[PDB]
Amino acid sequence: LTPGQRFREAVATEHPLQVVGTINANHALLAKRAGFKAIYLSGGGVAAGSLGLPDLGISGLDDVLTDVRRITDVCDLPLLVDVDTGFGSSAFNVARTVKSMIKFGAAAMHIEDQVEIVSQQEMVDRIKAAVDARSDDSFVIMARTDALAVEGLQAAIDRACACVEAGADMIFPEAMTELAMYKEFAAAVKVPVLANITEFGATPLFTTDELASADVSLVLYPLSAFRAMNKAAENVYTAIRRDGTQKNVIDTMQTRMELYDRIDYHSFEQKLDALF
Amino acid sequence: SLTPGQRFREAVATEHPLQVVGTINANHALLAKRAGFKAIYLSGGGVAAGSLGLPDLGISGLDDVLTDVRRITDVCDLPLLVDVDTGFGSSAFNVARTVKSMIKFGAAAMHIEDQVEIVSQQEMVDRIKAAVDARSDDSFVIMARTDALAVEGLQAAIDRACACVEAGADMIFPEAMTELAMYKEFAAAVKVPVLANITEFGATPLFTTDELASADVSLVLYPLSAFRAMNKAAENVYTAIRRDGTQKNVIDTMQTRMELYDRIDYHSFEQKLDALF
Amino acid sequence: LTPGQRFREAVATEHPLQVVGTINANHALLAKRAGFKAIYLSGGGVAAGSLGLPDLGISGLDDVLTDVRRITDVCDLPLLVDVDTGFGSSAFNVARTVKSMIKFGAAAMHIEDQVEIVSQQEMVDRIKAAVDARSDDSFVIMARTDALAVEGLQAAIDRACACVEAGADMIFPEAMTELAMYKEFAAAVKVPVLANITEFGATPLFTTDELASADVSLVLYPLSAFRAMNKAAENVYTAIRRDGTQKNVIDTMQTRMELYDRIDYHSFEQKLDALF
Amino acid sequence: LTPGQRFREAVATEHPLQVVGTINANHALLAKRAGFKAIYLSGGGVAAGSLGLPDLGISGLDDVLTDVRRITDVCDLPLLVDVDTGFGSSAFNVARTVKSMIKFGAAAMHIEDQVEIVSQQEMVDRIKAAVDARSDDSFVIMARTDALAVEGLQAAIDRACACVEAGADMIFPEAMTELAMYKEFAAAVKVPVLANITEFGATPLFTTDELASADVSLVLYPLSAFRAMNKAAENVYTAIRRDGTQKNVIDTMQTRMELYDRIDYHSFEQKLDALF
Ligand SMILES: [Mg+2]
Ligand SMILES: [Mg+2]
Ligand SMILES: [Mg+2]
Ligand SMILES: [Mg+2]
Repeated sequence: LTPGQRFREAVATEHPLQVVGTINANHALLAKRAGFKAIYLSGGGVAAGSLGLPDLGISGLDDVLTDVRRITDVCDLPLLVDVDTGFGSSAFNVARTVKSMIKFGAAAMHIEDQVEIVSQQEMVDRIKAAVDARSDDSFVIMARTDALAVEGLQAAIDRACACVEAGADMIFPEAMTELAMYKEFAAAVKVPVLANITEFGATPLFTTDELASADVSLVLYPLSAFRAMNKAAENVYTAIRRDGTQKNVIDTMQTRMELYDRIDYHSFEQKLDALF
Repeated sequence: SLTPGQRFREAVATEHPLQVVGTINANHALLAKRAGFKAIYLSGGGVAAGSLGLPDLGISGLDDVLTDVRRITDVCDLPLLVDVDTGFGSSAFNVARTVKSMIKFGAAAMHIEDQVEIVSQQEMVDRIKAAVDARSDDSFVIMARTDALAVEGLQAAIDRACACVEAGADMIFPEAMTELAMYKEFAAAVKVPVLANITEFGATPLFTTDELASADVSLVLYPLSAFRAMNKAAENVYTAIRRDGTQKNVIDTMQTRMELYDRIDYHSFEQKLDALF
Repeated sequence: LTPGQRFREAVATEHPLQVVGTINANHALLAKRAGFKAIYLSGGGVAAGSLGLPDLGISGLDDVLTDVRRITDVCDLPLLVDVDTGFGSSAFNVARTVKSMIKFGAAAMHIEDQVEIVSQQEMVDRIKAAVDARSDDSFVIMARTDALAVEGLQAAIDRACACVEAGADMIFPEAMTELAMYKEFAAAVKVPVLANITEFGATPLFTTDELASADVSLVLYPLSAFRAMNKAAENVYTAIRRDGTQKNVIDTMQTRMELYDRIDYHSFEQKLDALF
Repeated sequence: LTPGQRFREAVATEHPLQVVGTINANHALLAKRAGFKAIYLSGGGVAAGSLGLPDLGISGLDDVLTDVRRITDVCDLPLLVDVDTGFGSSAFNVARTVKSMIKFGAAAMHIEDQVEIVSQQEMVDRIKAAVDARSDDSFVIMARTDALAVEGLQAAIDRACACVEAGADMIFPEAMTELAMYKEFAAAVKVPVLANITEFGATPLFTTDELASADVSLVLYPLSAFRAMNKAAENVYTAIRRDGTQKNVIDTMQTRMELYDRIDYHSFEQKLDALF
């Protein structure tokens, strides 16, 4: 099965499909162990986590591809990738982004209508460029739109429907904060709709049962694990500096035995003995 | 201003012992700097297990490590000590490429070890000579890591360590040293700064900076401590989301958006544009 | 079709199949236009051409994979890649080499018995490692042996046969100076044999006709294009420094117009009209 | 000496300083052997040589940095690098480009006012962002303008003068074709002026004496060696396909002995015997 096929199979069998952000290869394997069928490479995560930069379009295609290759070399879960507006203003840049994502093992990408937004025609054209570039048609192109906050609900639908006619497989509407609005949007666009349930934003923490009731097909948790990981790391750094030892934070740590199980350390001995 | 190696030497000169914390990525390098550490570390076990999701069995290569060196040192000015395993290839040419690359990508220090079981004292000394000869900035620190204590005993470790120092090694990292009296004897004999590796769940006890200072240890390394806690916290988030169909029961464990914006200096970007424009 | 299927297809339908060294993406397009069915990434070429270094094992997996991705992103000819001894002494290292070459678009690789050579079992163990790692069985694993130089022709046949047993798809014996030796080697091993025909070596400059009558399946020209490129470049630099102008060497230059045709500049314009 | 100090020194001791295109690390060493004091990484050559792509802004920062690192790892001549418009539209992208070029060991970069061209103030903003990001003031920021061809000679001089006020160290006027105009321009802008003497374009093949008389401080041969290298390689591919052997083109090849001398093969044994 190709990555795109695994992504489409996951959307078809989980309602809605939980897609969890994985900041690195290690966390991709934790997400797999936890039972998730699909994982996410957050652009904000590549910026804030891998580069220690804010999410202001400083991160480019090479930075993201490094994290895509690391993740997909060890974890076979389908990876949805944030590619912002396509890493360059030209149809040729969007095309290079698509071909690179497919070669480095991504399952899907979302591309957004950020330049305020571009015209329905100009968003339609980024999608057409992406669909044309695609060498494996199972690879999923998800249109991300911030049209609800700028033009109103019907404009959001119109634009999403134009992206679908352009060959977008799924829709990611931004800044949508009522279940009743998701249900109307989902009926009007037809294709799978993703609900972005991040923390500390305008959206309520909608449950999978609530989103299922509103006919939402995907639920994304873009940075959740990253946020808990940073609080836990800061706690260790504070304690080592304050106490001159890690004695008082040992109880917060993954054990060496747990780490050896999560990266399948003993499968490597078991491979040596099978071959030789 | 100072070179990375100069900052590493100044840190060792002004902190007794110098706490050096593992930073799995650029974000955690900034957290360590905020916590007040003067030096940071790029664990090769952490590049393998964290960046690659692989065991620490020499699968990870120079290019995996250099990616993480460049990410960290592009945004964090703290001196970065880098695990380079045995130099990423058996040849003096391979050791030289590693050294010139670490320096070009902005590393302050590397440790290179005598693992294969250890190689002969002569082969370890040759590794150190190749590293020293390749060094283009003399301030860059070459730290010799030896497992000679476990394989051949204390006196053999001392002799191997002194031969590495005669070969130009700036600092020594003895592995498997489990008693304070052994640190004190070793430090008195080798003369150059000694690093104590205080990792968790191993045979080494969790010695405090006070204890290590009394044993005349110059550096204490906490190589995967933050990473270990990061992984348990991420696993607890994944488990809760899967079970509950929401992250409701793990919101309390999370760094806030406002906290994150503060730790990556989000508002310095607005203020840079104000200054230019 | 997969790159490996395309490479086996080429061996099967050209006798012997000519495989030319392509030092960069530009020269891979020139080789495709010149009508070749297969191309080659020389490890000596990555070293001397991409890194400006001697072929002394300084170049490693990431140097080669950069050149693989550059070539395979724009040229669809099956690419045979020189991977030395596997870029690390462990079966884990050989596994990561195989999996990365498949991922980054390579069609085949050769792996050799250099340490003087390793024992037959130690060479069998590399091949079993590579074969076990192969995600796509169409991907070609070519065993390269220097056993004829060290242990005589009967050893060379024996080692080759033991590599074929281990799942090596094709054999690359090193430096045969007589067609009779090649004819015997081909008949003993059964699987396709590769004749390395480099310049300024001990080997004669055998023709496709000669090697076809010795039952040789591939013929490699590893650095031919590169050696002519370097003399031409050196001639340009010498003239510019001597003359204070390039006037007297413009006659040896590919024109702008030819370059534009060789990198299909105008097809990028014909994509802008067909898409928008 | 830092790389930027080496470029600055070369400009003050050669009138005009010849700067030649080097497509790869091998050709940077050929340039050094030729006695050039400075070398150039063409953006068009990264695209056409390294990627086999047209020069339409498909190439990005990571493609360029790979070649910068390869060249500056073996060759100590100051490298001038083409960074297009800075690889992203924001001050932060330009700042990342500058810091990367300095870290990977580039001596200088040229950044251009292309979009048609941006406003004088938008170009000044690019230069201020690059100057502000510079950690090593010895690193040379050269402003490239196509103002002459859009707005005329006085416009181009005013723009070049505003870029100098913003900390631009040198100026690269595009599509300038009369020595008289070079001479006027050089007198007006005061800082060193580069003349781009590429083949098969509008500009005459002006000599170093001719450019010196016009008070031009640098002359660039951006792709000269690469054009010769492509024609040479193609001739090898055609001859191998037709003849079924490279025998009839051996005389156009750098010999093995010459290759080993140009990559200093024997300095590696001599390094070994000195060390151990
Ligand atoms: Mg994003
Ligand atoms: Mg280690
Ligand atoms: Mg080779
Ligand atoms: Mg250019």
